Amino acid sequence: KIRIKLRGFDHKTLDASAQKIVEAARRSGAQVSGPIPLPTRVRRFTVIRGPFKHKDSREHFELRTHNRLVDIINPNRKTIEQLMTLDLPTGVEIEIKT
Amino acid sequence: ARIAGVEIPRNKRVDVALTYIYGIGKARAKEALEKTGINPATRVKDLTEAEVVRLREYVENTWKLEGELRAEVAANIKRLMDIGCYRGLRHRRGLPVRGQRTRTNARTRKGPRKTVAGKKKAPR
Amino acid sequence: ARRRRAEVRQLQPDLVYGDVLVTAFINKIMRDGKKNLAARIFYDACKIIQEKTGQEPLKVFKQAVENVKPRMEVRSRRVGGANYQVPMEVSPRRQQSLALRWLVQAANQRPERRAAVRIAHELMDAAEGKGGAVKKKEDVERMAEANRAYAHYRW
Amino acid sequence: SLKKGVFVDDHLLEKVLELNAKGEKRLIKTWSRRSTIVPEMVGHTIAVYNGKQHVPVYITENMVGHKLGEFAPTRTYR
Amino acid sequence: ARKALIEKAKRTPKFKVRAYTRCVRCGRARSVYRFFGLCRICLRELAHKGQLPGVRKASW
Amino acid sequence: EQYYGTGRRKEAVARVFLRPGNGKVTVNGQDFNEYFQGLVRAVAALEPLRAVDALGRFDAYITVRGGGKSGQIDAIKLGIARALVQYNPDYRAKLKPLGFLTRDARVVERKKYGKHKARRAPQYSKR
Amino acid sequence: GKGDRRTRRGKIWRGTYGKYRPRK
RNA sequence: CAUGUGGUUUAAUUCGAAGCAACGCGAAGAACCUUACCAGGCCUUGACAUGCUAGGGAACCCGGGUGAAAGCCUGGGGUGCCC
RNA sequence: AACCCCCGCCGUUAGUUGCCAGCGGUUCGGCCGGGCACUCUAACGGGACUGCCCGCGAAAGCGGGAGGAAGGAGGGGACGACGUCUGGUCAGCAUGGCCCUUACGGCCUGGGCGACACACGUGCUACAAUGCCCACUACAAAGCGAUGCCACCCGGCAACGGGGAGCUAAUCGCAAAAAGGUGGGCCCAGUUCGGAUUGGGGUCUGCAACCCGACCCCAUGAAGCCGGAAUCGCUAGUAAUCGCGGAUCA
Repeated sequence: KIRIKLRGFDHKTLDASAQKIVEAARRSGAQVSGPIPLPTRVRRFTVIRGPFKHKDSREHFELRTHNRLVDIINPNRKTIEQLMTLDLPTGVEIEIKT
Repeated sequence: ARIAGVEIPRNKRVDVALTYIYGIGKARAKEALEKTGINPATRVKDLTEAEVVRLREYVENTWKLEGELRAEVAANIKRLMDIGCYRGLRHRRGLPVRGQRTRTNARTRKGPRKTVAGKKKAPR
Repeated sequence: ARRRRAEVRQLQPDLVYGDVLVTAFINKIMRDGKKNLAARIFYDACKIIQEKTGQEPLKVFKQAVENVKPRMEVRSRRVGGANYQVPMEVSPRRQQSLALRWLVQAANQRPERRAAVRIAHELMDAAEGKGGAVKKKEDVERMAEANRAYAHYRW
Repeated sequence: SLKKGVFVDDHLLEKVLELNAKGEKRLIKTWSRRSTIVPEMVGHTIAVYNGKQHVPVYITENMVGHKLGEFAPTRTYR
Repeated sequence: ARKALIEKAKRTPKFKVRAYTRCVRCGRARSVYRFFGLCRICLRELAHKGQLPGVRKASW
Repeated sequence: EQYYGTGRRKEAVARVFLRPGNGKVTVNGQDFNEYFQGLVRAVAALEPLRAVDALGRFDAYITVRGGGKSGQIDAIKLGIARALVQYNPDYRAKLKPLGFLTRDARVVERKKYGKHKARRAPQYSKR
Repeated sequence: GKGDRRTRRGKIWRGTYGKYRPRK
């Protein structure tokens, strides 16, 4: 019944925040659809290196936002017990739906 | 095929033929061919005595059209010799009337280049 | 370039005659990267052959191209306060390239309004032995023999 | 063109309207070259600033749609 | 008119059309990004030091 | 019941399913020579089959997605041949001998700053 | 051609729609 | 025809860049903003910072007149504290 | 050079994108229950080292052959030594020194930056039939969106304008790519080629479009029939050609 959103700029801390809320959630009752990877949304920032004028030779970066999704089939008291309280987002972001 | 003043086309599809009138273009053309109901594909080469008169009737009676259309636009531009709107000059100085780069192009309104010129360096 | 002999890029055959020599010709017809328009012509012109000549277009085109290949030509060279056009042989690869190019250009100078017709007619003329593209062949070879004076600069 | 409205400045009309009250003479300075000439405003000569000085323009019926700056050149000799 | 201006940028006088952008570090008038509030230089300086989360050296 | 092989060429992807039958081939729910009609060239995708001697033997179902119509025709050519090598290890003495097994890693290269089109450098002045 | 604003490509090139290029 | 520059012009037509390696370059957005330029009206511890002295005022909120605006003149709601 | 990122081949992990791939019901829309085998998505791996064979060589390594998605730096990136040009920037900022402190500071209203007898650079649209015009019909990628992108209606020739559903966005929207394919018209003409210029009429942002905005409609249809001396780019998914998006931003 319950939909969860895991967004953030680092993938190694975002995949870890996912895999946790699965081992520590299956145990809690009805089972779960493991971390599923949404398309990354990228944002490019291009600009001329020099302060004055060399309108050719320049340099550019991005800002990538990777996502994942997880669906738990059924709301057991042992599940909403743990997850409703254990909020440990280091630089990760979350949203919840039903 | 003498419709307007001394204006006459031939051997071409009438939709196009009508074009060779001052104050008739693509649109005012096919607009007229429907209000007279005349197959555009037909050449001027072949069509009724009256088809032509009915055509002439519509066109000539309605809008205008060479001579006094031409003459209207001239007295328009004359009248912009009023107290002298910015657009009134530019028609006296024969320069563009609609906000444009004169320092370079503008050749369509100034007749061919007058190369009148000079600039130097220090010779020694 | 300066070290290796450069690469003789390999073609893939024709899908209607399985002839690599025919793709080569279609390439030279092609404008602005529009290979559909290109081969469409080539074939439409093969169709103009069949009507006005019960010959296999494949065989006409084959001869036409052969009849336009130039045996020899002139390549300028510097000797010392004098730039002579020295005459010499032609690579078989080079023979092909040119003959095809000349055919296509010969074609486009003709006065027939649609294309294929031109390419057809010009191919017919060439194989019969007398087109714009052959005058060109002839001309080039006349420049040799005339400058055979300096043929002893075969570089 | 502004198609709902006539965008003409108020500080101008005040001085035209109270001057319409018996139509007085008209030494009238302005900075509203961005404003229209309104129907009937004939006789009323308005001195228009063009960046540099106030050009005493006089008014006639034929000119009406046109703005004030459209009779007050900002530049000298082409 | 450098100081008097960066301060004029903050206030919003008559007619909201006048409200221009302006860099935060640099009093920069041109080349000013909605996302970061910064100039092209101001930005590039930072990006190299890590003061901007997840803004990495691109490469494709 | 079936043979399968995957094919892709330059931002274009094709799925090849085969069934021993008469000949007829449908793709995105359409006859082959209706989707690729006019493109007098498409008809090349089928050449891997003419190198096994069996074209009258199968009835392929294919779905192709993305890129551009000619790139797609190359992708089919890859999947058709990649399906039959599975259903015959001894059909490797026609596939590898011709170019039918490889992918075509040739791809549109990246537009670079200071140029117009990745390689066309802009026009020189000096004066 | 691409600067004839009374055609298909005149409108496409410009980036606009109108009578001569029907909206949608 | 669009755009950058030389030049002349102008009340001003703001400054920079100068073979390659300046010239659709600072400029990845000039109608007022921008905006560094000119003409015309105004303002001085100032549009912004740090600290001191002095009676009022010690937060704040709404209009009037004049003017092109800026500005300058000017009518009303009135303060939860250490105690 | 190597370690780092993007494209290529295959695996492992995960299923609101995908799938009659297989039976299932379908108002025929993967719409539906069902299902991760395909496709994709994004995260961790395997794979290539001149390791195998033949020849040349003292060696390094060169040429040639097989297996292989791929070899001899496999294709693109990021990365640029001690130094050179008293190179560029005091106008992004920082900063020594110099100079002004009812003004060389500060505020507004109007102008100017957009001037035009001329001269050069970078560009756009072309002079046409391998073309132009009209109707219908296909196949992308990377990105972007709450006083934002707008489905779908209704009116207007249209620009646009009244209504109003979905959306924090692989679940709705920009959105049609275009060249192409098909069939209808032009018939070699300064033309149904070419769209400059000026007249007339409108819309939208904005306090305000005279100097100075963008679009839409009618009418005007200029020069150009391939360019003197000269002069630029590019070695492969490159040149050529076609359209799409984004920063800035009323």
